Amino acid sequence: LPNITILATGGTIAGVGVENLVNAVPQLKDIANVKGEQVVNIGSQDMNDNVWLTLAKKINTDCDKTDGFVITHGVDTMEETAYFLDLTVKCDKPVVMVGAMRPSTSMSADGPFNLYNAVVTAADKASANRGVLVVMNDTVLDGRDVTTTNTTDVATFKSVNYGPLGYIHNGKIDYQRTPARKHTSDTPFDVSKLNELPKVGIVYNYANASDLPAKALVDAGYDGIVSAGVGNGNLYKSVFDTLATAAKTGTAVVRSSRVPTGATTQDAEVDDAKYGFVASGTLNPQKARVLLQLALTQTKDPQQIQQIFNQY
Amino acid sequence: LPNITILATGGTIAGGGDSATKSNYTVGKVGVENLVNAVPQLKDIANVKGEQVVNIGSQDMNDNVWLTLAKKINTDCDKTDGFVITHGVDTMEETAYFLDLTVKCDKPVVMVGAMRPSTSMSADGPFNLYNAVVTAADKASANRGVLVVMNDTVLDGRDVTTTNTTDVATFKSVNYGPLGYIHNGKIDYQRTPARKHTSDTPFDVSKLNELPKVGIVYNYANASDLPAKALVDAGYDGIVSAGVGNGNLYKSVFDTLATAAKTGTAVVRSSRVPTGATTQDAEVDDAKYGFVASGTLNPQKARVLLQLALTQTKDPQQIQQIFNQY
Amino acid sequence: LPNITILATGGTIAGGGDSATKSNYTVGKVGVENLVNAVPQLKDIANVKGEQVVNIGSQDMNDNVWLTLAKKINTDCDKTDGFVITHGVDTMEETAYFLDLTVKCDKPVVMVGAMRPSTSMSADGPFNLYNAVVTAADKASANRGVLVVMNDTVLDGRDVTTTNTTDVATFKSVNYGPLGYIHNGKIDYQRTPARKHTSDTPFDVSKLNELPKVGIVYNYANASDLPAKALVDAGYDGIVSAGVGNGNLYKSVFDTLATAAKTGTAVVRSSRVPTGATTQDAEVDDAKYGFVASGTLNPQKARVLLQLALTQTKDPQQIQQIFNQY
Amino acid sequence: LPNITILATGGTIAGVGVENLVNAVPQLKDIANVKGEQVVNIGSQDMNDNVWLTLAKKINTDCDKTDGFVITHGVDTMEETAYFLDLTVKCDKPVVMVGAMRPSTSMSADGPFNLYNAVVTAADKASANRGVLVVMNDTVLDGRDVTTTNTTDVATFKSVNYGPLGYIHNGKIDYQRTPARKHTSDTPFDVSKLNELPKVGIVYNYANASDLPAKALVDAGYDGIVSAGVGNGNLYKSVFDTLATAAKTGTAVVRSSRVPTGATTQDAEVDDAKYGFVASGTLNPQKARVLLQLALTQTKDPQQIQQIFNQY
Ligand SMILES: NC(=O)C[C@H](N)C(=O)O
Ligand SMILES: NC(=O)C[C@H](N)C(=O)O
Ligand SMILES: NC(=O)C[C@H](N)C(=O)O
Ligand SMILES: NC(=O)C[C@H](N)C(=O)O
Repeated sequence: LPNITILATGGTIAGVGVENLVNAVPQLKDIANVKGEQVVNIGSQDMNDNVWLTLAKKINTDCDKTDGFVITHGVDTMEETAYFLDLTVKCDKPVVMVGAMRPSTSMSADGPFNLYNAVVTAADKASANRGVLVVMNDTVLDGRDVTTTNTTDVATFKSVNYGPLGYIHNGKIDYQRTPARKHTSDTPFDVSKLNELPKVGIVYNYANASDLPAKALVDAGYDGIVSAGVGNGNLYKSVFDTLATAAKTGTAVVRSSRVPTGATTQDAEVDDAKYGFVASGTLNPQKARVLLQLALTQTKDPQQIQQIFNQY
Repeated sequence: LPNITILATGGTIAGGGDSATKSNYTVGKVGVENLVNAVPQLKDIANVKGEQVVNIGSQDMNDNVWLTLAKKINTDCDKTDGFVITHGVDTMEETAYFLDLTVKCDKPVVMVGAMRPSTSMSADGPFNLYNAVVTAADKASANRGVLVVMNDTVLDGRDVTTTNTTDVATFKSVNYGPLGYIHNGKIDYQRTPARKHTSDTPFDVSKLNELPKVGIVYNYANASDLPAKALVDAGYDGIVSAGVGNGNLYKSVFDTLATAAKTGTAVVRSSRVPTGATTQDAEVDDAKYGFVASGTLNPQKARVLLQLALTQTKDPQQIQQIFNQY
Repeated sequence: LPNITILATGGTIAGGGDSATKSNYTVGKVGVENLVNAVPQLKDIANVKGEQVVNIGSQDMNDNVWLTLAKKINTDCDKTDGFVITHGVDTMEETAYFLDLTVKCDKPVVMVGAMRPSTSMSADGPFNLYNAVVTAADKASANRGVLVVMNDTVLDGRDVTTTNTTDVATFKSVNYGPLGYIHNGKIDYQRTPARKHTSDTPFDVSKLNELPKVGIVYNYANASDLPAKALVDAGYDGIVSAGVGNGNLYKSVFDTLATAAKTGTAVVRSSRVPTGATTQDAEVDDAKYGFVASGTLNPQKARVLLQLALTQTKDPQQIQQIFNQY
Repeated sequence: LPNITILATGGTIAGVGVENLVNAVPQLKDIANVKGEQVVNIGSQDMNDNVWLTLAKKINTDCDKTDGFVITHGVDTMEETAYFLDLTVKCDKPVVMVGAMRPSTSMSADGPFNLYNAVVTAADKASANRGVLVVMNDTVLDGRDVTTTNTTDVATFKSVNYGPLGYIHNGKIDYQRTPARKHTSDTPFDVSKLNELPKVGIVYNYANASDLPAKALVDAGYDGIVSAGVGNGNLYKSVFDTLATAAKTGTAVVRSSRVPTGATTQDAEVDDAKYGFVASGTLNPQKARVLLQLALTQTKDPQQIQQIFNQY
C-alpha cells in the first residue's frame, strides 16, 4: 500500500488537527499508509505568501520520503495555492489539494469522502506527471484551470475552460486529459532560497471606477499590478491611464478579466506592446497574480513576462 | 407596427476593424443609422427611430451616462412604444441593472450588444438587434423589468452577466435563468423576475445630478489593504468587497472595512465567485460590524444597488432590507 | 411546527450497499422510518409522518404508481400541511411533471432523491431530505406547482431534469433555471413557473384506472423504423420522437410516424438534445403531417403530457395547444 | 500556404454545392489552397452507414494528396460521423468537421466564419495527432466527447465531459489538451474492404417503457442493441428482461444513458458480467452505437467488447 503524506493548512474541512481528520476516515487504511503533518490551521481567506513558501519547500524537501501528498485547505483561495504549488513544486510525485464546503458536524458533510478520494488520487500511479491537482466532488482538476464557481455548492470546483482530467468512481480514476501548459519541474521558478515574493496587487474594473486603488499600489512601489478587467480584459479610462503610467515606471502590468471564463487576448481593443502590458490568457486575476509574482523572480521585462504567460 | 426608439451608446455592436478576419477593432466609431441599415428586415417588425446618445466602449461607462439614459427613457416614455439600447458588453450587466431600478416607464426597455465588431465575418450584431426589436415590440415583454437580449435569449437586468471574454453566447442569467427564448421572431416567456424593479422601487433619479461614491475592492491571498484605504481616505460613501468564496475577506481588508463601517461608510460583502449568493449567517457577523450581504448580486451589481440605496439611507439594516427586496 | 407527510417510493435515497466506500448498491431496501431517523434534526422544523407507498428503483417507475401518488395526495390534502416524496433520481423528472399536472392539492408537494446510497460516505440523502422538508413547510413554497429539492436548490417539476449519471449536483432546470436557493433552512424564491400547473390544468386523474399508451423512439444515423412500427402494430395511442437536433427524424422513422398520424395516432416531435425547444416552423411541416412540437419538453416529459392530453382529446391541433399552455 | 480539401456532405451550412461555399468565403485564400469535392448533399438527419464508409475510404485513400480535410456536414448527427471517422480514419493529417445552425441567407449566418475557422484548424500543424476534430463557435473539440447541447444556439457544440482542446482567436489556436483515448491509426478498426456495418439499434428507457421496440430489434437479428438508460444506464424492468435475453442469444448489449453527461459505470446497480452486458462509459447512446458497430467487426465476445469500450 502507498505511503501518503497529508499536509494540513486548515479550512472548513477542519472546522481541528490533522490527527482528528485522518481518524475520522478509518477507510483510509484500505488504500494507503497515511501520515499527517500540521503546517498551519487557517481559513484560506487569510492565505498568504509565507504559507505558500512553507509548502513549496516542505513538499520539495520531503519528496523522497513519501509516495504522494494531500493538502487539506480552505475552499476560498484553493485555486490560488494550487497554481502556486503547480508552478514551484519539483517533486514528480502526486500533489493533491482537497477541501470541503460543509463542516464535519453538518448534515451530509462532504469532507470525509472528499478526503477519501484525494487519497485515492494521490495513491494512483497514473496521477503522476499531471501537475498539482485539486480533487473535489469525484473529479480530478488541474491546478492551473481549476476555480471555485459557486459560493455554497459542493460541486463548486471546476476547470471552467479546458475541463477536468478525469472522474473518480469506486476508488478508481479514468484519466482522459493532462494539462499541456508547462508545470512543476518543467518551470524555471525555484523558490527554495526565497523568503518573500514580489508585491503584486489586483484592482477591479467596473463603470465609473476610481483610479485610487491602482494609484495606491503604484505609490507603494508594487512590483506588479493585475487588472481584473471588464470583458476581454478592458480597463475603465482612469484605471487605464494610471496603469499606462505604471507600466513604464517599474510596475509590471497584467491585463486579466473579472469574467469567469475565457482568455484575455492580445489584438483586441488594447495595444499591449505600445503600453508595455501583458495579456493574462485564461488566467483569472488571482491566478495571474500567482504567475506574475513568479515571473518577477526571473525578470522585470514586459516582453519576457508575456512569454512566461504564454508558456505556463 | 409599433414605434421603437433605439438609444445608441456605442459598444462593439458599433465597432469596426480594418479586416473582417482580424480580431483588432475600435469601438464607438459607427453611428446608429449604419446599424439600423445593416438589418434590412427591421421594417417588417417596427417603425424604428435611432438617437445617438453617446458613442463609447462600455469599458468607459459611468454614472453620468446612466443618469442621462434613465431620465431620457422616463421623459420620452409617451413618444414611443418601446426602447432598445445598443451598448457595449463589458458593463452591460451594470447599466441594465441600474436602469432596471430607475426606469419608471411601463414600456419595454431592451438592451443589446454584440461580441464581434460590425465589420467582422458572421457578425452577431445584426440578428441580435433584430431580436431586441422583436422583444421591445412584444406586448408580453411588458412588466418584466429592464431586459437584455443576446444570442436568441431574453434576460432580466438583475441576474444577467457576461460569462466569457469572446463567446457570442456569453450573456447568461447564471443564478435564476432566462425569461424567454426567441425563435422565428416570437417569444415563449416562462419567467419573470420576482425582485422588485422599475415603478415598484423607491429610487427616483429624475432630479439627481450625481450618484454616491462607491468603489470595489478585490480579495485574494496576501491582499493589500491599500485599495480599501485609498477609498476610505477619499471619503467614499460606500465600498463593495469582492470577497473570496462566500463573501470572505483577507484579514487586513476586513480590518480597514470594519473601521470604515463604524465611521458610517456603507460596506457590502459580495463575492468574486461567479455564481451563488453572498449569504448572511456564515463566517462574518454582519450585524456585529455593520456590514451588508449582497445576495446573488456580484460586486459590480451590488455597487449599482448600494449607490441607489445611499440616495435613500445610510443605515446599514435599511441597506440590508433594500438588498433583500431589490 | 407544520405537519409534513413523507410518501416514500424507494430510490437510492433508500439504497444500501455492503460498504460505505464501494459503489455497488441495491435500491428499495430501506424503509421511510430509517430515513427519517437518519436526519435527527427534522424535529426542529416539522412534525414528520412517513408512509411507504412502494419501495422501488425509479428505473421501474410506471403509470400505476403515478395514479396512486396523485390520488393519494389529492385525497389526503386536508390531513397535512405539505408533502415530501422520496424517490429515485432516474425518472424523478417524469414523476415530478406528472404530479405537476395532476395534483389539485394547494399545499407544497416536494420530491427528493439522493445520488449516493444511504450507506455511503458523505451520503447526500440526509441533508437533501432536511431541505425538502424546509421547502415543504415554507408558506412561500405554495402555488409554484410540484417541486424537486436537491443539492440546496428548489426546482420546478416541468423544467427539472438529471444532467449527470453520478454527480450529487445533477438536478437542474436546464432551460429556465431554479425557483430558489436554500441556505440555513431559508429560501430566496425569485421565480415561479409561468406554464399552467396543478389546479389550473384540465387533467383529472381521480377516477382513472390506467393512462393512454405512449412510447418513445430514438433517432440517430441509419435509424431502424422497427421500433416505431412495433409501437404502431401494438395500437399505441401516442408516440414521442426523440429527434436529432431541432426535433428532426431519420427518413424511415419519419415515414412510419406520418402514416401512423393519418390513422389517428398522436405523434409528438421532441429531441434527444438536452436543452432547447423542439420548435414549430423549422424543417418539419407539422400541420401537413398532423404532428405536434414538444417545445422545451424532452422526450420523457412530452410523453407525460401527451398521455394526459390523450385523456382529453385526440385532435392534433388541440394536443398542440395543450403543449403550448402546460 | 497549406493545401486543404473540403469534402461536402450537406447540412444547413449549405441550405448548394461545395463550389458556392468555398466562393462565399474569399478570405479562405489568405490561409490555404482550398479544393472542394461533393460526397453527398443531405440533411444529416438522414446520415447513414454508406456515407460513413464513403468518407472513411476517401480520406484514407486521398491522405497523401493534401495537407488536411474539412467536412461540411449537418449539425444533427455531426457528433456521430465525427466519432466514426475518429475511429476509422488512418490519415495522420487533420480532419476537421464543421456545420452551421443558421442558413447562408439568414441574419448573422454562422456558416462563413465557422468554415474560415475549420480551415484555420485543418491548416495548423499543431492540430495533427489529436484525432478527428469538430470546430464550431471558435472552439476545437475532439470527436469522441463532442455533442450538440442545444436545439438552436450557435454555441451548441461542446465537449461536455472532458472539455475542448483549444480556442481559436484571430486565426490562431492555443491548444492545451489532446484526447487520451486511442483514435485514428491507433485503432484496430479497418473499414477499407467493408461495404456494410453490423446492424445496431438504440432503445429508450423511461417510466412504463414498452419492451416492443427492443423485441423488434432482437426479432430482426440485430448484431447489437444500445440502451439509452435512465440515470447511470439503468433499464426499465420489461426492457431489462428483453435485453438480458438478447445478450446470451447473439445480440451484443451496450448500456448507455439518455442523461447528457457522465459515464455509465460498472459496479452500480447492474451486474454486467452476470448478464453479458457492456457499460458504455461516457459514450452517449448514438456514440456507443458507433463504437459497438465497429467492435462487432472484430468480435462478438462481450468481455472483449467491454475492453474496446475501455480503450477507444
Ligand atoms: N469551505 C471553506 O474552506 C471556506 C473557508 N473560509 C476556507 O476557505 O478556509
Ligand atoms: N463586445 C463588446 O461590446 C466589448 C466592448 N469593449 C464594449 O463593451 O463596448
Ligand atoms: N440515484 C438514484 O436514485 C438512482 C436509482 N436507480 C433510482 O432512480 O431509484
Ligand atoms: N443545422 C443543421 O445542419 C441541421 C440540419 N438538419 C442538418 O443536420 O443537416
